[PDB]
Amino acid sequence: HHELTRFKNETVPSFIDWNKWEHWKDIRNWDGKRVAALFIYAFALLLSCQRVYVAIQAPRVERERRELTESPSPGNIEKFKRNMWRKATPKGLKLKRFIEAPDGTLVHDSSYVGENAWDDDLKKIIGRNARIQTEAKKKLSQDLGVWRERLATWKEMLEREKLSEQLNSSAAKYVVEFDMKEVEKSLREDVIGRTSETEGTRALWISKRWWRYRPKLPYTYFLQKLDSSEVAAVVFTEDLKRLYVTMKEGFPLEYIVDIPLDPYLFETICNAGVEVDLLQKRQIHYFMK
Amino acid sequence: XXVXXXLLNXVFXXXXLXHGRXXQXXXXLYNLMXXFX
Amino acid sequence: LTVLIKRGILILIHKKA
Amino acid sequence: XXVYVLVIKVK
Amino acid sequence: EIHLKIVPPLDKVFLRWLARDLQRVHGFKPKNNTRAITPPDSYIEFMRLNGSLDVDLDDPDLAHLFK
Amino acid sequence: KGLLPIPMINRLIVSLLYLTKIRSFFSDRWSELHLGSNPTEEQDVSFVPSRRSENKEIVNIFKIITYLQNTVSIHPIWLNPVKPFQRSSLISSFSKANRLRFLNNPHHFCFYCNKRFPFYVEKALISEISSKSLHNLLLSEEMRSPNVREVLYSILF
Amino acid sequence: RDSVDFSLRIKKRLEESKKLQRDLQNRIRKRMKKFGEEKLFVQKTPEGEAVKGFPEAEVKWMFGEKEVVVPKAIQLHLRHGWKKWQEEAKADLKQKLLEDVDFGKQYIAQRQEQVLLDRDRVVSKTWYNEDKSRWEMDPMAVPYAVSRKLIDSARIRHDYAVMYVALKGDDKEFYVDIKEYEMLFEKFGGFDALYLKMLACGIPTSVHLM
Amino acid sequence: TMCKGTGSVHYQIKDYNLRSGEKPTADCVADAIVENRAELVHLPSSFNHSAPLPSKDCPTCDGTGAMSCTECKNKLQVRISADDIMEPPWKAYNVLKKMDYPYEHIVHSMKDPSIANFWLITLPQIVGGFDYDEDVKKKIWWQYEESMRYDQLRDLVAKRNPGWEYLQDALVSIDPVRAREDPVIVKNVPYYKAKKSLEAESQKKAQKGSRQRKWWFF
Amino acid sequence: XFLNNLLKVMVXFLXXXX
Amino acid sequence: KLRETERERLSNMEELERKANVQLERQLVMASDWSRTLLTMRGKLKGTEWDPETSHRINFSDFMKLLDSNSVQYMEYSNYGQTISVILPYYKKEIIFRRHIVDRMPIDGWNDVWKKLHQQIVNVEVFNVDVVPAEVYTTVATFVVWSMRL
Ligand SMILES: [Zn+2]
Ligand SMILES: [Zn+2]
Repeated sequence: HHELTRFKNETVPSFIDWNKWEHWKDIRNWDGKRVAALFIYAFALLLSCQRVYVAIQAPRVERERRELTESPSPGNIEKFKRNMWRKATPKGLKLKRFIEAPDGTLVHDSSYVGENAWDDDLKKIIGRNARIQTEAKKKLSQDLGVWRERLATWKEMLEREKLSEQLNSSAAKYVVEFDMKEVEKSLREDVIGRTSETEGTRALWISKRWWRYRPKLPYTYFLQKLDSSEVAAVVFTEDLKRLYVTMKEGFPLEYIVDIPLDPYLFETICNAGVEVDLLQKRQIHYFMK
Repeated sequence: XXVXXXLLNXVFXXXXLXHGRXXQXXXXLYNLMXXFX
Repeated sequence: LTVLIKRGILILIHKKA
Repeated sequence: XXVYVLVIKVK
Repeated sequence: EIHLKIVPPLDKVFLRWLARDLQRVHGFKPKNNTRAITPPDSYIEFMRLNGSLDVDLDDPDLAHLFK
Repeated sequence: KGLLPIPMINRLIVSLLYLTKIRSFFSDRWSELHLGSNPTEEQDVSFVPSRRSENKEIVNIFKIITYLQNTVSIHPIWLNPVKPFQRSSLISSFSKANRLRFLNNPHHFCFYCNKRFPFYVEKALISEISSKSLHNLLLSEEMRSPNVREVLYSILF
Repeated sequence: RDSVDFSLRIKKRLEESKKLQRDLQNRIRKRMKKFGEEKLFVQKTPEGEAVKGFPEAEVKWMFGEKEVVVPKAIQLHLRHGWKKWQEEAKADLKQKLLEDVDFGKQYIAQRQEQVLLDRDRVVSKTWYNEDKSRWEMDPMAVPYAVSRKLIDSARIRHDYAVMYVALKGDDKEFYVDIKEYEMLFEKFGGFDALYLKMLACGIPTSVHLM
Repeated sequence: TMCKGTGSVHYQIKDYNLRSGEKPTADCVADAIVENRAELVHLPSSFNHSAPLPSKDCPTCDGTGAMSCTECKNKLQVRISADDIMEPPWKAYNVLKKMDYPYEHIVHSMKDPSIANFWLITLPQIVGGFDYDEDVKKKIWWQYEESMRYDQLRDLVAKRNPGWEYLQDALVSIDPVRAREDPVIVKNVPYYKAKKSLEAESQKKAQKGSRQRKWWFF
Repeated sequence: XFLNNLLKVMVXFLXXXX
Repeated sequence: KLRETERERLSNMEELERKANVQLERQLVMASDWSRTLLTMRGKLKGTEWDPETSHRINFSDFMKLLDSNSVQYMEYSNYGQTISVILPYYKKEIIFRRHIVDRMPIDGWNDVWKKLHQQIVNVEVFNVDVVPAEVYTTVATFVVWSMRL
């Protein structure tokens, strides 16, 4: 520690002072130590670059060897993915995928199915639904009075596309693009058009059913639960120390948490779009304290 | 290539932000503070 | 909870004990 | 990764 | 009537920076042997919006004598 | 309104335009914005639906728990690839995107299988005016409400 | 090729700005060397309390036993020319308004409509508090009336707690508060900026104790 | 604040009184320093200097970074009010009122005409139920287009077009307080220029080595 | 005082009771 | 026509499956809560992160040095952020978790601190305190201790 302080105080400032660039640019007076430092930088860069080349290229050859040793129309598959993407994401939310190339340039994926999901172009009402097991589907189809190779091939190419998307999600970034006429339409629809009869019915519930029970809930669970918008009620305590939710599914329906004070709590509470009210007391509740 | 014609005259610090009163108002502001100078 | 250090200092603390 | 809205990459 | 005090109970450091930046932006230097400089369309548009080029109807030189 | 500054009102635009980085001298913009805005566009609290919702929960519990018992056991010892995009209104996703630019972290409270949880799942009046002029109140330096003063006086009592 | 020339133009403009700064400092030194000798030094901040977003390291220039601040150079010369352009535009509009008459009456009529709308807007935001029975107006819209020279006179209480302010064309001395005003405007100066704005515009204020 | 809470300020020798007969040598400067005949000045780490000066612990903060308020005196360090039993919501608001609810997560999304036009004009008109005026919208948009100039020139500099140093001086001239913090402005232009040429020479030498290593196994 | 005269010749008539 | 009945029945089983799954999630998380608060009381969690031991304190500079390197990840909170204690692992191979109460978080780091907290925080445990039963217990126990002495 005694030598470390002297190191930090004198050597590194003088190391930069010798490595300063008022004499570096003049190549006609480069000393031997300057050339040694240049060689050190070049060798470090060579080591790092070759190491990352080997580290990047190793799993590619690994998967190539795995595939070598291991070794319903495409329009219909695209339409089935289209139906699932129409089910999943709301209208007015586009997602572009960029793939990280080995050289270092981000390439545009024009074949991503999040690029043109919402853009337009008896048995097939069943082929576009993979949400019920094949055993139940066959048992029910016999009860209907009516092809197993079709479902087998659907399963095979489904798992193929699943593994390909798992492969392509490793080195990729994503960019969202919005459709503001649709954002404004959802604004008019569910923010000024939110006509729920529960305008201010959140705290008087606490006051009435004081004689109920609430168990304890964690914090980061509450944040991760509010990010996915599973909460339609957030009721604060006056002193920013406690919470009483009235949650929309499960049992019991109301909990207790305690909160550390951060603005991003306000940001996430508003980002989820959850109603906010205020539980106001008398003075006699604070006066008997 | 569109803003650059004005930005070349807007690279000159920020006078529009500096200008916020009149000349007479600024003169009154100058003359009405303390007599240190 | 709230400790009273001499020369009049009230220090806030963790839960208790 | 996070969210990388157009104007980060375009401009 | 109109009265004033040279000794207000106001803030002190804010007045110091007000006066210092007033000196830094103007000083005392005037000039006469200079010509007008045409502003960019942004500056002209904003001054039109604030109405700086609105002409002096307030003074009774000849602006309000006829009306 | 001071807890959630967004109105889910004119302080928004001043806060996002001017306040985000000496004198700055410009308070007139605030008034010119708010007063330059012309508005041109039953006190009965029903207790029934919020009472019916938990009864519906009570009804659903029986089937949910029986299905859970029939499927899963325990022992003692796709979509857009960001999760917040799921099951929210479109503006919820639009305002979450401004935060998720820097705050990608969901804090990931899906893991519980540590040593702390052994169990694992198995999916299957002369001087009075002089007194008035004497008193030094010119510097305030306090920085509430009169009912608060009432309870303070009662508490002091 | 285009961006290279844009870079060259920016370089030339900043070179001219630096040259103007150099020759202005030379002129300052030549003009004020008659007083004393230079004591240029970067005076370290003695406050240690500047949490108000205030700059540090006040450069104290002394030419002997005197005080002087180093000014900007090209900013002042832009301001002089733009003030001159403002004045010549005013002169042109004045001359063309005593030459023309029809646009003259149109101009004063448009200004009358401006004043009418301003008055309607500023008096749409008042009330008569019958509990304490005084004409109370939102203090927020008071600087608006300050900006458009709507304030007739102001009587300021002692201890700077509340105001009584008259409006032109009216006979009421409205009662307007300051505590919520500074609670709302702690970020732009507050009552200090307000008072110096009536003082800069020469609004008559009278200090009274009650 | 004088270390900006870091607790490591840069110690610098401003002026050294040299004995008549010597040269300005770093060793003689150190000899004056150990006898304290050189001006030891402390500079905050906020001023990003190209040369890392010797960073020593801040004398004011004792390495803490937290200072007790000298306005709060020992005699007036105590209250008599029953605040701990009777904490009201206004203490919660008082500790709340200095964290500002970050607007930056949307402001850094406002560098776009559509998003900033939605946030700046239309959405308040929708929720509040009113309409703007023409001059109000014009002044809003004019001040906003005045504000966007800094990140416009920032993006122009970041592409590293030839002669970006002039645009970099433009960046440091338009708005200094943001210019003192961005990593996009390199402090020493020859440093990064010859480090770029040195990294280029390094990468060609690396590929020549990685190509010449392939001719010894056959 | 020109604005004072113009404000005097066309005095306001509003209500707003509170 | 009956394929639509097939579709609606598989829709019913899908919805009930989602209901059962969210039920299982909530059951799991309260089960973990009960497991923590039960296993802590037998001394089995003693020495671990949830029940650590007191050690030397930590200053402000050391605290942001811990936070900037993403080291401190389990934290305990008290009194409006005037007291924050950091819990860290120490090599004893046994690995034992220790408590250090950080000294004088001054006033206003929070706008940055919660900016840097959320990136490394995995689990918060805030020890919010009650006031009236605490004072009742304190005065009654003080009488008890002095009465037992006398
Ligand atoms: Zn320090
Ligand atoms: Zn203090």
